[PDB]
Amino acid sequence: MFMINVLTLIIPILLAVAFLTLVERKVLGYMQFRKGPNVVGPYGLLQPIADAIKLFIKEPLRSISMFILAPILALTLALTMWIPLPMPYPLINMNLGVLFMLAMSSLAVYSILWSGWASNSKYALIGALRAVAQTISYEVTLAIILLSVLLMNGSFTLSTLIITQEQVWLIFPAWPLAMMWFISTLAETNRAPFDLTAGPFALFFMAEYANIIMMNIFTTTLFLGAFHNPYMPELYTINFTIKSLLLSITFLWIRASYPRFRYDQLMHLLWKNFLPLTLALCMWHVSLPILLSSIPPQT
Amino acid sequence: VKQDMPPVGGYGPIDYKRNLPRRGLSGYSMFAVGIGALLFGYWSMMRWNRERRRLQIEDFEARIALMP
Repeated sequence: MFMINVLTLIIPILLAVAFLTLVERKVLGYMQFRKGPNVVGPYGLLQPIADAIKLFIKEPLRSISMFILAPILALTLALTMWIPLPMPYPLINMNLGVLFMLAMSSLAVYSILWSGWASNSKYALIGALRAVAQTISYEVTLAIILLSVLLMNGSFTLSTLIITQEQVWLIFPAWPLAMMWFISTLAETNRAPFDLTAGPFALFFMAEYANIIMMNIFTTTLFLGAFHNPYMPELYTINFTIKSLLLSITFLWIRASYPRFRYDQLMHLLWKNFLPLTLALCMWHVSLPILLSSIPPQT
Repeated sequence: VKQDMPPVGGYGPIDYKRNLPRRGLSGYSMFAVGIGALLFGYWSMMRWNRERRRLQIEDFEARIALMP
């Protein structure tokens, strides 16, 4: 039954990412004055399916072992990185899972650098080196902010987190920390306004958008949600899914609106605006439970 | 008669102002309501954590009495 659990996880990742692409394209269309796409079939579903098919039948051409090894790592992260996400009963009860999130984000940085090395000595690989540098400049911020938002939760176990979110949401004790972390999720997804940047393009594209859905599900679990009532977990599943959907639409909706940074403005902004503010909010979150006598039950 | 395209006796004017409402809250009010909801969340957080510690101590006492 355990391989059946694995198949019920990683068969809807294909449908999830493909229908995510139609959802984001339709949503951008209605953000503008566009009905795109609706002509190709009933409300545009066979258009992403058959378009994925056409992308698989492109017949491209060509170091070969490196070109093999990069997108296989990207998509095996995209598969193996929905394991401890506690849609009510998670797949593996990891004692620590958030540090596993950080480690596999670093593996995504490996993937980008291997693709840039496989790109065979190009001004594109210099740009991809810069993209590796900007992507690696974010796991400091994400780990430190994640450390502070678990500090009010005691353990790394994330079931304790779903215990903590019953009374009020955790968005209220840490809202600006959450704001900086959500900007870091925009940062880690390598999309707008944080840009730029051959095949197999379907597998690489799949890796990026499964990484997006992972970051949005983890955002939804980390800060808000509903209550885990046993012997009817589907209620929590539905409410969690609705909130994660609204957050992902908001995520693409913020992508729909602003021009993208300058690279040096991005570094300048990152260090000289997030990084002291992270440290200051984090030391305040350290000294907070000793001044409220509320340290969480680290069991 | 002649049938050109004239304006009929003069038309209405059309504005040329950078019409901006600049609405929303001020600095002090938005700042204070954010910090107020923050402190509300802190108080409820403190209450739930200390009652949770009470129950977790009860769980400790369960494992103590169970052991020998």
